[PDB]
This record gives sequence, C-alpha cells and structure tokens, in this order.
Amino acid sequence: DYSFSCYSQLEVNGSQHSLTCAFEDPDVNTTNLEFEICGALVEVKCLNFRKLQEIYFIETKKFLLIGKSNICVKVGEKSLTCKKIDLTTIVKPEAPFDLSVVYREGANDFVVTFNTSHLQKKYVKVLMHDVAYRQEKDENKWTHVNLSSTKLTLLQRKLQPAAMYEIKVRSIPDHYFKGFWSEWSPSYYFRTPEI
Amino acid sequence: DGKQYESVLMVSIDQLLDSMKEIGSNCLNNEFNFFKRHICDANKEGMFLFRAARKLRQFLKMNSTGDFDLHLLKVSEGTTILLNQKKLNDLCFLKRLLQEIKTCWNKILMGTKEH
Repeated sequence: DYSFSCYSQLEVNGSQHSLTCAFEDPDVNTTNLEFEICGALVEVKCLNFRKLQEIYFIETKKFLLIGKSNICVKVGEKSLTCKKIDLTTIVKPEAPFDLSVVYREGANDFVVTFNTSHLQKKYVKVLMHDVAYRQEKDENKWTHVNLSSTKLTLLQRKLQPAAMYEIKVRSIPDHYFKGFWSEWSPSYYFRTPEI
Repeated sequence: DGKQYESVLMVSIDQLLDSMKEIGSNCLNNEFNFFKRHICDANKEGMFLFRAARKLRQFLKMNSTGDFDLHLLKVSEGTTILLNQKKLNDLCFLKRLLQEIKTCWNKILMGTKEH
C-alpha cells in the first residue's frame, strides 16, 4: 500500500552518511507524500527527506548509529505508515571498482583483483565480496565466489580453453553492520588461451 | 552491547582524540579534581561513564554544527543510550576526559568475558 524500503550508506561523501527510501510499488502517487526520520539523531530530533523524482533521501552526519530510528511516510502531517529501522543494519556498500584480471604465464592461472573505498572507511570496513563470472557462450549461469580480501585466483585448469569470460564483483557488509549487496562493479572481459 | 562501543561509539572518541594529538605536552598536567573525585573503579564503571558523558556536553558550543561537536554529541548521547552547568574550553581536560572514557569502556569490556 504505502510500504517502502530504505538503505543507508555511511561515509558515502567524506564522513557524511546518506539514507535513501522508496516505495515498493513504483506506481504509487508521490505528489503529496513526505518522508521523515526521527530518533537516533544528534543535533536535531527529526529530519525531512528530499524528494528527487521517485526516491526520497537524506545526507547528514547527524546519525547516531546506535538504536532504532523511526521513518515515516507522512501525508501532509498524517502518519500513513512508519517503520523502526536501525540504520546500521540496512547499509549498502559502495560498489567495488578497478576490477582487473591478470594472466600469469608461469603459474597458468589468472589473478583477479579489485578495490573498495571501504578499506579506508572508519565504520563499515569489513565486507564480504562476491566475485561473479561466466562465459560468453553461456547465459544466466554464473560462477560465484565469496571472498573477504580483494584478490582472487582462478586456474586455467578450471576455466574453459580459448574463451571469453565476463567477471564482476560486489560487496555486502560483513562485520558489525548488516545490509544489502552493493551495485555490481563494471564488468571486465578477458580471454583464456588456446590449450 | 560492547560491540556498539567498539564499532560505532569508539570511532568518534578516536576521531576526537586525533584532532587533539598536537595538544597535551604543555598544560599543568596536575590531574584535575574531576578525576580525583571520580574514578572508573572496579564494578562502579557505569557511574563513571555516565558522569564523564555528562561532563562532555559542557564542551558543546551553541552552533552545534561541525564534525567536532557532532563527535562530542555522539560520544555522550551514545554512551548514555547504552547504559540507562558551566561551559568549558580547556582542551587538556577534554583530551584527558576522552582518554579516561576509553579506558573505562575497556574495563567494562575485558570484564564481561569474566562474569
């Protein structure tokens, strides 16, 4: 009905955080609807979101990150609905970047590596990465690999000979925080030699 | 819930102490009365963090908008939520105050893996 879901991003712009909410029914009429968050904030008591087309969002440093908050879908001033979320459990990591496969001639293996700005962050600095890859000829059948570091090694012995592979990564909070998978990294395409 | 401290609350105490690592080696270190009167003594640590958190607010300026004041607010409004006057400007006392707050939190922590 007026159901919605949000995801927070901590230290997404410097030390500033961001909370983002949207209705689950994409066709809901949002020209009278308002989003507001109260609780677990500091200098202030509540914050008013900013509509940016279909989605509502806040950018502040005023999140305490301890205890639940109350996000409400207000209509003028009537609380149509509200949920009590703990901004530290709906974190969405920034997507990994600088993906890069490298073929080591000697060891007959490829060394996949990537970067995540989360390493220098102070809060969400522990992530569980998901490296995904498949072969051009194949479809919807990806091979996933869960990593915790930013380096992964595939063996030629395990990858089809003379073929073009597509590989990509994405991260999810994994230590104290909880949340959702980040957007996928841009894909990287490499070819395996002719055996 | 000490996990709350380690992961969220401590981030702010440390940031604050970092903006004050230049100061220190110059003020009459002679402990202030606050610390003579209030100690984070064995199983009485709660009473200390509570007071320490309260003393902290006294360093908040009116225009409480700035990484610095926000970190101060987070530390104490935060320490408070995990448990249950005059304005001050001496950074030596604040610095020492934050250090003692960290230390007290450590006892409460390396002390529950006990009970």
